[PDB]
Amino acid sequence: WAALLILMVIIPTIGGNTLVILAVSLEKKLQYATNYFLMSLAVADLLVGLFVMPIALLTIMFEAMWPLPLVLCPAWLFLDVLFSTASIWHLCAISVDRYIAIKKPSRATAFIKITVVWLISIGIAIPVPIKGIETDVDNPNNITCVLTKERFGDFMLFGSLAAFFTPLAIMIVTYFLTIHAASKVLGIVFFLFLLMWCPFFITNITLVLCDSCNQTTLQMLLEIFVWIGYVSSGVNPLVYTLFNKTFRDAFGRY
Ligand SMILES: CCN(CC)C(=O)[C@@H]1C=C2c3cccc4[nH]cc(c34)C[C@H]2N(C)C1
Ligand SMILES: *[C@@H]1O[C@H](CO)[C@@H](O)[C@H](O)[C@H]1NC(C)=O
Repeated sequence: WAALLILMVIIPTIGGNTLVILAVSLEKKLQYATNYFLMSLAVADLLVGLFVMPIALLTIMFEAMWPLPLVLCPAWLFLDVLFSTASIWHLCAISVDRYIAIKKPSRATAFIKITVVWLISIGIAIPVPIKGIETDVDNPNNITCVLTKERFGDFMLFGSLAAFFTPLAIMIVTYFLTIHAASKVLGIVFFLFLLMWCPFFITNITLVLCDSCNQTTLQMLLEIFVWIGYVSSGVNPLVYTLFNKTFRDAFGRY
């Protein structure tokens, strides 16, 4: 069925990230500090594909029924917010980097940047576990693990504003600023991949701010769009790494 095709699309997500990290770790001619930041995208996307996606596939297979203990329901959601957000902000840093380069003419700076990005992601993700889910029964086989509008109403709005629209505005500004000052074929196409997450957040804000909209109608659209988001997140690092020819030569070696 569709599950086989979905699994055949998940396998590349694990494959590409491990290929990228193997390319970085194996060779020494690609050891410049800017690749250390790409390592963060590689590991984040690898973790997403390894953990989040299979749970979603089983949630599709077993109809809205949790196949795991109750305690795991919040934690999974926490991870679903921790890694995905961590991806998006990373892209923003790349834009900033290019800006600095355009106005330019060490390892510590890269480590500081990575740490700051990850702390921002943790801060955004940490509201979820502390305020847990609410259910009428204690049996995991009778419940559905979905964030509700009533329990999380302000969190969804502010998390969508912080995680998506702020970095989006930052890059929209920095692109024009760079143009008012290799850089074109890459940035234009590598930032349009972000667009593939916009429909999820637009629909989420619509659900937050509409009191006369059919919730059931919007829920199916959200479920459809979330998978497109995962596809974009998984495909971005391979698309980036294939641009260089040294990476293409290295990949075939092992
Ligand atoms: C289809 C249902 N699911 C999965 C259970 C979601 O809607 C997830 C909810 C997310 C979410 C909500 C609210 C704020 C947010 N910031 C960052 C994310 C986020 C990530 C985002 N993940 C990717 C999908
Ligand atoms: C609730 O879980 C029990 C498990 O014993 C199952 O038999 C029952 O059909 C479930 N109720 C539903 C799915 O409405």
